[PDB]
Amino acid sequence: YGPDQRAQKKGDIILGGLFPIHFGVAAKDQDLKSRPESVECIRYNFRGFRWLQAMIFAIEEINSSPALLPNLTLGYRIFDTCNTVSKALEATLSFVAQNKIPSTIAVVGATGSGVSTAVANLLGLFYIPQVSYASSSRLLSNKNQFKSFLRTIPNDEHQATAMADIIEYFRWNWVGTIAADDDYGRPGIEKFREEAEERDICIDFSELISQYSDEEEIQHVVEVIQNSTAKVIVVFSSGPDLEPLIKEIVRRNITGKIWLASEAWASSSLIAMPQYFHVVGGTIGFALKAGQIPGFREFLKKVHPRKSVHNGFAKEFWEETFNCHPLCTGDENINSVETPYIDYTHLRISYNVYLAVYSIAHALQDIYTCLPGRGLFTNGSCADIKKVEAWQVLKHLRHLQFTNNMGEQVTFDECGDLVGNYSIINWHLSPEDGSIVFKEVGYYNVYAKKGERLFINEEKILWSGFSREVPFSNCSRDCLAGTRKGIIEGEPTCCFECVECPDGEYSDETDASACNKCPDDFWSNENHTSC
Amino acid sequence: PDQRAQKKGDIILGGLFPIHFGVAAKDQDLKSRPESVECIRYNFRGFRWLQAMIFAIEEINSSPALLPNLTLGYRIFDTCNTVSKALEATLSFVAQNKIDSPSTIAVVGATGSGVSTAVANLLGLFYIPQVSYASSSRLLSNKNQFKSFLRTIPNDEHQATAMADIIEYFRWNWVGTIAADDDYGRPGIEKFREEAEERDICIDFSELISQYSDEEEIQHVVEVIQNSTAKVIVVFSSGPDLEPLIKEIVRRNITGKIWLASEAWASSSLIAMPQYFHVVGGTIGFALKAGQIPGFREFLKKVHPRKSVHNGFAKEFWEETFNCHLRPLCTGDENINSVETPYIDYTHLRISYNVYLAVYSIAHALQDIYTCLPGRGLFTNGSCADIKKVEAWQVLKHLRHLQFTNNMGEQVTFDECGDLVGNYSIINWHLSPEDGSIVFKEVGYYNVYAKKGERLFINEEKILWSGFSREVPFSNCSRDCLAGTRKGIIEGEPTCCFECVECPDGEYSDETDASACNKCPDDFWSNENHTSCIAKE
Ligand SMILES: N[C@@H](Cc1c[nH]c2ccccc12)C(=O)O
Ligand SMILES: N[C@@H](Cc1c[nH]c2ccccc12)C(=O)O
Ligand SMILES: *[C@@H]1O[C@H](CO)[C@@H](O)[C@H](O)[C@H]1NC(C)=O
Ligand SMILES: *[C@@H]1O[C@H](CO)[C@@H](O)[C@H](O)[C@H]1NC(C)=O
Ligand SMILES: *[C@@H]1O[C@H](CO)[C@@H](O)[C@H](O)[C@H]1NC(C)=O
Ligand SMILES: *[C@@H]1O[C@H](CO)[C@@H](O)[C@H](O)[C@H]1NC(C)=O
Ligand SMILES: *[C@@H]1O[C@H](CO)[C@@H](O)[C@H](O)[C@H]1NC(C)=O
Ligand SMILES: [Ca+2]
Ligand SMILES: [Ca+2]
Ligand SMILES: [Ca+2]
Ligand SMILES: [Ca+2]
Ligand SMILES: [Ca+2]
Ligand SMILES: [Ca+2]
Ligand SMILES: [Ca+2]
Ligand SMILES: [Ca+2]
Repeated sequence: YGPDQRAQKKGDIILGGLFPIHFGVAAKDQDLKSRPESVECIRYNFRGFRWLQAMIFAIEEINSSPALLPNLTLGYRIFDTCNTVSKALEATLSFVAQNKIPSTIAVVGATGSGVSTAVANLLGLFYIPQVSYASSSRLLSNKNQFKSFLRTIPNDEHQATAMADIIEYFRWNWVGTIAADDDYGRPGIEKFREEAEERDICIDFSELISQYSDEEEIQHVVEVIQNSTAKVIVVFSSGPDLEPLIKEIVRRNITGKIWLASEAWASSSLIAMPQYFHVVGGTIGFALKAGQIPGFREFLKKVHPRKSVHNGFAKEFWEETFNCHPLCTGDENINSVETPYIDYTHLRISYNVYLAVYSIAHALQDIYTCLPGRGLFTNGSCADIKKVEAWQVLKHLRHLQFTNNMGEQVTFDECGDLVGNYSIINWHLSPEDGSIVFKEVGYYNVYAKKGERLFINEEKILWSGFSREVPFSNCSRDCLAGTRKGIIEGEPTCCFECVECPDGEYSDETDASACNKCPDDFWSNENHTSC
Repeated sequence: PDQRAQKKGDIILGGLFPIHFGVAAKDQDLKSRPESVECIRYNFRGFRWLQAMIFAIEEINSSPALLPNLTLGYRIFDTCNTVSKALEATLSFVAQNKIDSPSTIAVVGATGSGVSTAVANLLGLFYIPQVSYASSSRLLSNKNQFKSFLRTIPNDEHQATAMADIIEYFRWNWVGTIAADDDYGRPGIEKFREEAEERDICIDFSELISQYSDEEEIQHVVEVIQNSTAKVIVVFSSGPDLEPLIKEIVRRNITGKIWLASEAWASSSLIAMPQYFHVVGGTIGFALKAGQIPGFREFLKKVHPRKSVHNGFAKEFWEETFNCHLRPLCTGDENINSVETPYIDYTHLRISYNVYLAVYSIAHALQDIYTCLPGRGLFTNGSCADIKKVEAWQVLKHLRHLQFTNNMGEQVTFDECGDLVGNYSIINWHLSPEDGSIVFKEVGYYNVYAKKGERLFINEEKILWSGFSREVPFSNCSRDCLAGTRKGIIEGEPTCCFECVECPDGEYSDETDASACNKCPDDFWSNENHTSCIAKE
């Protein structure tokens, strides 16, 4: 059978699903004293449950549309990954059960690049297409490695360049970098490192973090941050991988810092806590272009613990949202409790889930509506939808082109990626609410020419959550007239000494490389300003 | 899989080896149902490592000292240096366990860190211990991720520091970096990057490569190398991942470069080719601690396709050695000594020794299973493991707490991260005068047990730079500032890149590579060359 907690529904064609319904697994690192029992998943993820719902909603919406996959039913087998490779693989082994009892023709998921890579290695083997709604690592664009992998989220390459463009914009040359020690944080900071050095930005420190980092490991990173004159900190990490570090920085009230948030934690409920505002206030981050899902918000509200014969996560959702089953009536209202399930402004990753399901639906439709000699298969033959195999769906998904329910053109490139713009958000505090509000202060247009991609409105930004002045984050303060830039041995190029000009020489303008000799008739003034 | 090395036993040890260097590099049309991909370049060294697992298993079996009561059986598969082929095989090892959604109690392998990580994710799930003889990535030290992973090869962390120590030694400040775009090359160069920056070494370029890189992808890297003033190139890659790049550099006869070889390619048959010597000559690389396995070289010669019934790779080995079929045909009367392949053409057993050591680690862990009596145990209430009903997780707790004495009388133990420390030998790529083949001369050593700064030993006299010159090459961004001049900033370029600005009148510079010029005392004035001061002004 496979895992106990699941969202299952029978159909003619089955779509697998992988969602982080829980943030992690139990802190039980067994001594292996006895036979190891299955680990239990711990922190409930309401946002993750909302994404699971977007898959079901889309599946039901397709099932109701008679012209899309006519006289056919889309079924599903959705599992909880708990943001862990092991739990995800347990589930993936169930999807591939038949391949070496209904077949899984395609899989939606996973979230974390580390989890999606592990799933892709196993699915790729059986040519089952995988459509991830959130895994953005550049490593997943390698089609020699990931033969059946596609995604409805852009690759992080431009996001890391956008970081370096923002730094170049506000004219900062002294930054620090923090990355989650996974297939997401590591390639993201590496691309950023490359782009910052192109734009002559010096990186003072480059540290690694994880959700399972020691008190010792966290201490070292906090010390590195404190012992650094760099105020700009670039962070390529997820919420769970960053939470241990942020908790400690909040505890020590380290307030100077101006955080540059990667898309994974820029909208994380684990970091966007009002208690952390003294530390995380005025964070500049990335958000994906938001999409529209009409009727979805209504569908979310219809969730009932008893009703969901199909959704086995509906009981646990009810229990966590109402500190329930104390006991539940079942007649409880979901508008009353404030959880990220309904407490959202824009559907971004949820939209990517919706878009992922529709990509598979449209790929299956192209097989179905195929005309004798216009097929993608041998001699121009068409596949039989009644006898459809996963590899056939993959062939179609590879260079799929379809029109969005918003009327927009959706296409996957040669690396199975979607290209998308980014919205730039700033972490403000709502005066009335008291909660962290994500104000859209700019955008990053990836279609624009290099140097014309970034748009920022400085006026909408609240530095450190309060300040209205762009902070200083250069290694050394600029050399004034009468002085020249001097090298500091062991320190990088944008760390300089301001050496006073020698007698007979002058420094007319600010940040001079050397002083100019006065013409033979004249001599330097009292402080070498000019002669 | 069809092609395997199987033998029944009481306890089965899984095996993963790169019998082939890669798979048919082709985009599946997907016009037709995808068939099993074809593995392509035969790996004789890989086959010799597979043999070290069988030899060790047979040596344990014959010997009464170890498990006289039990027979060690095996199920060995070819990975073809690919995640997919390795996972196909791993799915077979876990076949019995998988039913919850013939037991394999432990697995030997794989080689590539990318392959071992994929295998580890699947094995770790079922707590089947995995002992890799060659996967050296630091990423595999993470015990939250890799619960059942252990290795008989050290972690690359000190190897990358050793690179930076060698560069610091020869006083070079301008280098380039090349890494295989995998879980091996990437963390190795990243650690090197940290260490080089701590020793004030500037990296001009940082490029990525792969065995499946485009003609365009390779061309970009060769252009980057050519357009760079850096002569020292640090390469963290395997032979297969580096071969496409080296082939092109040889084709363009780019000879200036001085290569710093990662342990994976420092002894690679694919790179250590005599037609590449103009390019790869005088390469400074790393080799692990060697080992001798008595009777192994005679065991290697005993291979026949009809006789070796258990080894299904013998047929293909035979065919690729004598260039025959089982285009001319093979005779069961062919002699092994006649054909010269890397199977017998080896000098030291290093990775082969790690395979031998990996099998013995599992053997000694199982041996500690019988010797157990209630009280001497680690389980339940001091409980022990029933060697007749042994489960893989039981072998794993024993392997974690494993301490045993080696074939060379050395203590073998695993870290809390399943690692084992080891020193490195530093080799140099020389040419045999008579033979014309690439000889690996041991020019130094790296002692990991020594204090920081005292770990490296090198004999410059034994090194032949570029394969010929005895002069340590220049590889700094800018030539040193002589007396009379001071160091000046270059706005775009890093700190290693400086201008040598002439001292002003009334000032001088006593020393080479000065930050600023010193003012002469009032009685004196600047020298003709600004190197000192002369009296009367
Ligand atoms: N992009 C991240 C994961 C991620 C992106 N956005 C998110 C929002 C919430 C949770 C996780 C994410 C990765 O591929 O690893
Ligand atoms: N250490 C490399 C593989 C490797 C080391 N030595 C080798 C010799 C031959 C072939 C491969 C190797 C890795 O972890 O990926
Ligand atoms: C439509 O579906 C029903 C139920 O699955 C089936 O009985 C009928 O034969 C199908 N029609 C076609 C055209 O296949
Ligand atoms: C910081 O450095 C950049 C580049 O050197 C420069 O343009 C900027 O003006 C400096 N910052 C200040 C404080 O002026
Ligand atoms: C944190 O520091 C800031 C500035 O020093 C200050 O405004 C704030 O009140 C401090 N927080 C606490 C815990 O008082
Ligand atoms: C990206 O933004 C630009 C301008 O803001 C727009 O022209 C483009 O349509 C947007 N992205 C997409 C999905 O095309
Ligand atoms: C090169 O490298 C360092 C500077 O970082 C220095 O010790 C050495 O003397 C330099 N000079 C030359 C010409 O090698
Ligand atoms: Ca329908
Ligand atoms: Ca997930
Ligand atoms: Ca620069
Ligand atoms: Ca979150
Ligand atoms: Ca330095
Ligand atoms: Ca025996
Ligand atoms: Ca291998
Ligand atoms: Ca090799």
